[PDB]
Amino acid sequence: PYHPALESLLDTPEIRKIKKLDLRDQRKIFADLSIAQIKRLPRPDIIEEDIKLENDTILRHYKPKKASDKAVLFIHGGGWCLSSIDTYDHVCRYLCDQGNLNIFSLEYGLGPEDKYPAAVNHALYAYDWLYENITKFNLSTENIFVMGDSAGGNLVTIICHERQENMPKAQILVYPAVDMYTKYDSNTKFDEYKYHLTTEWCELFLKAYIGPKKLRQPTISPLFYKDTNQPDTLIVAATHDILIDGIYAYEEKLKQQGTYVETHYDDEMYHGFIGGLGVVPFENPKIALDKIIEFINKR
Repeated sequence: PYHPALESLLDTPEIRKIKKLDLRDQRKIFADLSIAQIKRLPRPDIIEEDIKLENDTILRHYKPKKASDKAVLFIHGGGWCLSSIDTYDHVCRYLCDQGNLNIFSLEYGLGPEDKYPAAVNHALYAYDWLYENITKFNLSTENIFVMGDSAGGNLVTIICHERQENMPKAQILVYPAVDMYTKYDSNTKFDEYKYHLTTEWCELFLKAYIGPKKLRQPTISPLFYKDTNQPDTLIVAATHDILIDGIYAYEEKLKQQGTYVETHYDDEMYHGFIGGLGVVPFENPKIALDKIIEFINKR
C-alpha cells in the first residue's frame, strides 16, 4: 500500500540530476532545500544551546519548557556523508517540546572528508561525554537514551554494542543501516526512484564513507556483532525500503538474544519519512514520532 502521492514527491527530473552529482555538491543542494523548508515551520519556545566538545564536534542541546528527567542522544542520518544537526532541527524540536525530553543532537564527521571510522569515534566520544557530564544538566545516567535514523541508527546501535558496561536505557532505531554486505530480496524489490533510497545512490555513500567482505566489520554492519547485549529497543521503519530485510534480520537477532523489541513498520511511507514532519501532508511522520515519545516516556 505505498502511498500514491509519493512518486511525484520523491522522483523528479531535478532529483534524478542531483543524485548523480558529487556527494559534496549534493550535500549543499539538499541542505539548502531542507533549511528553507524548516524555516517555514513555527518553532516551540524551547532553549537551544550548542556545546563544542574537545574533539571539535558539536552537541546541540534542546531543553524542554517543563521539568524533565530524560536525555536522548540523537544522531542524524544522511549516509554518513550528508545532512547536519540543522537539517534535523524540526524533528528534535518536536521530540523536545511534545515529549518533554532533553535532546542532544550530534554534529559528527562526514565522508568523504572524514571517512570511516571518524563517525563511529565521534558517536562514542559524544556518548561518553554525555554519560560523564549528565549531572551538569540535572539528569542521571539511568535516564540516557540513544536515537538515530539510517546511518544515525547505525551509529547509535554501535554505541550500545561497544558500551556493554554502561548501556543506554533504551535505543530507538529509525530505519537503521545494519547490514551493508548481504543482498536481500528488498535490495532489488525496492530499488526504484519512487522509493527514494536506491542502490545506485547508496553506493556513492559507501564509497565516500568507507573508501566488499570489508563490509562485514561490526562497526560498519552491526548485524555482525557477536556475543553482545542490547537494551530495550524500538525499531521504526518503512516497509518499502531496500534496507528493510536487513532491519527484519536485526529485529530477529535481538529478539533471539533476549532483548525486548517493539516495532513500528509503516507500510505506506518511504525511507526518510520522519524528516517530512510538518512539510509533507501526511500524518505518518507525527504518528511515528508520537510512538517514539510514548516508548521513551514509559521508561
